[PDB]
Amino acid sequence: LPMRYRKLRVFSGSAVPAPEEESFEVWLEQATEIVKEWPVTEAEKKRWLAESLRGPALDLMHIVQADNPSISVEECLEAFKQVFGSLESRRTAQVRYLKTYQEEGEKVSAYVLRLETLLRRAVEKRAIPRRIADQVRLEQVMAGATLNQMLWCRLRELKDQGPPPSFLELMKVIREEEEEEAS
Amino acid sequence: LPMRYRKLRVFSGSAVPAPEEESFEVWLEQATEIVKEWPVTEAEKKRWLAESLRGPALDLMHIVQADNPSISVEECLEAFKQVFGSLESRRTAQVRYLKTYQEEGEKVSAYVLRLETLLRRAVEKRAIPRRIADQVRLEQVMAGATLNQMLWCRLRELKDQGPPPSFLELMKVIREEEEEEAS
Repeated sequence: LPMRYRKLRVFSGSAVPAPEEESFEVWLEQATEIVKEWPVTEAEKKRWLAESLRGPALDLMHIVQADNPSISVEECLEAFKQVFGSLESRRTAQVRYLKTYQEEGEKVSAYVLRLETLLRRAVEKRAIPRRIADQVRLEQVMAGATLNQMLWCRLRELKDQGPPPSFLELMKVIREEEEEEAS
Repeated sequence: LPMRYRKLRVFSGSAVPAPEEESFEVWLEQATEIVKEWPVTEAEKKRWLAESLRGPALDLMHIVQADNPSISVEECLEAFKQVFGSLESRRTAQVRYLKTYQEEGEKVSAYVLRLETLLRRAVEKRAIPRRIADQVRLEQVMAGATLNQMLWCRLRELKDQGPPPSFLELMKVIREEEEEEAS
């Protein structure tokens, strides 16, 4: 049998959130689900929507409704996106990707996962053409990582051995090299 | 009457040249002229070509000829390009442009000229699409320059007033703002 009901994800909109809160992009997934999918009455949608909000973000929702009583939940979410959503230039998406380097004590397979989230944003905002993202991924790994020289021998084969690797192919080759023998 | 004959441009190939020498890209203009245009005999071409070389660069020319006596001047310049020419990735052209900021005591019209040489290299090497170079120029000037706020008011009109400006249009608007009144 399906286990315990799952708690709502949550969001404050604060300049420094609590470590249990989500990104706006993820709270907006839960909110889009509640709006589009749930078989529920409007005031019960609105009480489930309201129950997820904290911080400053809870405080906007009342102001917007009082000034327009005809507001649907589909319209109220459009006001919520303007105040708490995100604005970022093409140049900022591009510069924020290319500046990313491996940290102290971070593993190479941890770095290559962290770096892949930034490459998707830069391809959405048309900063990088989708035609060349697999070449741009390999060039940035060899630029930013602290590769051991047996790993260096393999990545230099992938650079030359036909087309550039996919994400899961590159991630496999890295994992085979990360393992150490005990003493 | 046309004035005194003009001295040959010159090139050493050294890791630090004398301040009178040119870039390889400019010595190669003079060499391409001598090869393609001058109405001269081969050994006299080769003595004019040789007379322009110094440093290490003078020393290669003999080695290459001894190993292949059939070598034309058109073929000998192809060997010269391999040893002294330039190699640069797409990613290095892009990163070397976007990192460029105004210096201590440099004027804004001096900065916008210095920055335009780097934008041409990045469009040759296909790092930046030629379709968008006029937008990319204005975004980098507002990022890198130390604009006074009356200049800031005008560049923010150009950003919104239809298409982005050309090089000489932007250079005119900057020059009108740089001038000061005496006391």
